[PDB]
Amino acid sequence: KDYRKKYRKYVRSRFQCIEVSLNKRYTRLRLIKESPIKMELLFDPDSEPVHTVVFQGAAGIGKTILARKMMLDWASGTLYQDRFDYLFYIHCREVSLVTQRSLGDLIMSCCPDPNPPIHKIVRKPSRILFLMDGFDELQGAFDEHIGPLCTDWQKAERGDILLSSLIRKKLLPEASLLITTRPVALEKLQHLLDHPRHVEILGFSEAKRKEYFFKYFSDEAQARAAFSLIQENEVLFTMCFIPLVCWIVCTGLKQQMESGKSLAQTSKTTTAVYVFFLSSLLCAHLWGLCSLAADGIWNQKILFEESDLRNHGLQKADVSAFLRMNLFQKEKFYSFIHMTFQEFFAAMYYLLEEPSRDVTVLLENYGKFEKGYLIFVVRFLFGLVNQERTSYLEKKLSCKISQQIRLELLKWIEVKAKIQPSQLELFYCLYEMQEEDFVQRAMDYFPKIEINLSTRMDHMVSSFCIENCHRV
Ligand SMILES: Cc1ccc(C(F)(F)F)cc1Nc1nc(C(=O)NS(=O)(=O)N2CCCOCC2)co1
Ligand SMILES: Nc1ncnc2c1ncn2[C@@H]1O[C@H](COP(=O)(O)OP(=O)(O)O)[C@@H](O)[C@H]1O
Ligand SMILES: [Mg+2]
Repeated sequence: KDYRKKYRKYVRSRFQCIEVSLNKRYTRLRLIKESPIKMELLFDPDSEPVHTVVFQGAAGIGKTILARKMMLDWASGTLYQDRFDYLFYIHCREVSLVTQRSLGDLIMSCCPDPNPPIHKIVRKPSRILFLMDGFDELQGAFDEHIGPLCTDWQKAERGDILLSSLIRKKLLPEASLLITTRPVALEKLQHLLDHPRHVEILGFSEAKRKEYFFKYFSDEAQARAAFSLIQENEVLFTMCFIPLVCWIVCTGLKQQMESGKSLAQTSKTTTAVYVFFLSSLLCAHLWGLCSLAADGIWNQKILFEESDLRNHGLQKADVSAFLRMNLFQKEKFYSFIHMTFQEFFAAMYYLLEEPSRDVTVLLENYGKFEKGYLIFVVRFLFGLVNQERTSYLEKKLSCKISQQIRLELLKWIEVKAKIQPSQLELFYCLYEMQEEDFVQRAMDYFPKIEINLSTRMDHMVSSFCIENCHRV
């Protein structure tokens, strides 16, 4: 315990906030097993012991916020006090898959001091819980054929071999492991898991959506009026089960209240919501952000060093302006406030009017772990090429380029309609487009409707597309 106390102290300092006190704005999330699940009992059997737990969650659903909340509660003695002597937080986006490294090196880097008692930490592996946050955010490729597997926590291995050996339970077999990932990445992960317990993060319930708006707005009057807009807008109310969406919408309505204009948000698509957020912050640095984003996705870079920023014309003062308006975050290293914003600007890179800009090359890499699957680049590309879309940002886009891309997207649907993209995913893309002329032609390529629904947003998106089928 001599060093455990020093470590828990360091954990309560880093994970005190979400970077805003974590306990202040944290709002209970909904978890379901494989029924409601309780944190303390997460590693209890039914049977063999449960060493691996997998958290499936949508982008922005709150995987990282929940991992940080667990670090904090445990460090405070509220959670797993009797179970684990150590929790180590592994931020997958920082772990190179190429650099040779030892599990000891990895543990030591989670520690505050340079010379920790690593050999003591490892004496009781069953008392360790590894928290891998954002498996999908590993940069580069990653497949089940990796090998050979390592059984020595001191031996240095390529990052991919290291993580594979850890996930397969070859390294420290009886240590516990908690992985958070987006569902799409389970294609790769599933073949390594050993008797996993799968949990699903569902986000905010209707009552928790209200709670968030009230925790966000110090003034109750603002909270209740901001939430009234949501209640009135079927699409936003439904979409606000994603906590990230709650934060985007709340931050936007905040500006309107500072401007004094009567509150009103009429967004109908995710693209509309993300455009409503950026416009509220307002044009000179527009090209720079899209270049950086497109480069980051193509070359697998989430974290951007100052050399990359100056490389794309973003001077140090320009970056300080993004931090002020909460469009950038520093973590030396800079990154986008969320990966979805990096895909949004990457999509816009193909539509700006004066990395390759040939959309056909982009679509060839769709759904590949190596590039990050490109799920939201395509969704945002469908919504941005929408002719009906109008805004100060629409003028920066090229009508000619939008037309060429609109035509290629349609050829793309025709092939896929006759693996990823599923039919439901294409419904999300078509829902972003909205244009009935486009959607009606696209919907005719499908021989049959074949979908599986889980959420209200699934129902809404698929109802919109079914209604736009031809009727004899
Ligand atoms: C940020 C956001 C805004 C608005 C909406 C809403 F409008 F929809 F509410 C949803 C989200 N979040 C989100 N995350 C994923 C996500 O990560 N999906 S995925 O990659 O796992 N996938 C499912 C597995 C099969 O492949 C298809 C792709 C999809 O949507
Ligand atoms: N439980 C929560 N309470 C309050 N805000 C949340 C919560 N979960 C997510 N958020 C919001 O989402 C953002 C980060 O989401 P994140 O945890 O990174 O989701 P993911 O890791 O699944 O993308 C934060 O800025 C925060 O405002
Ligand atoms: Mg995350």
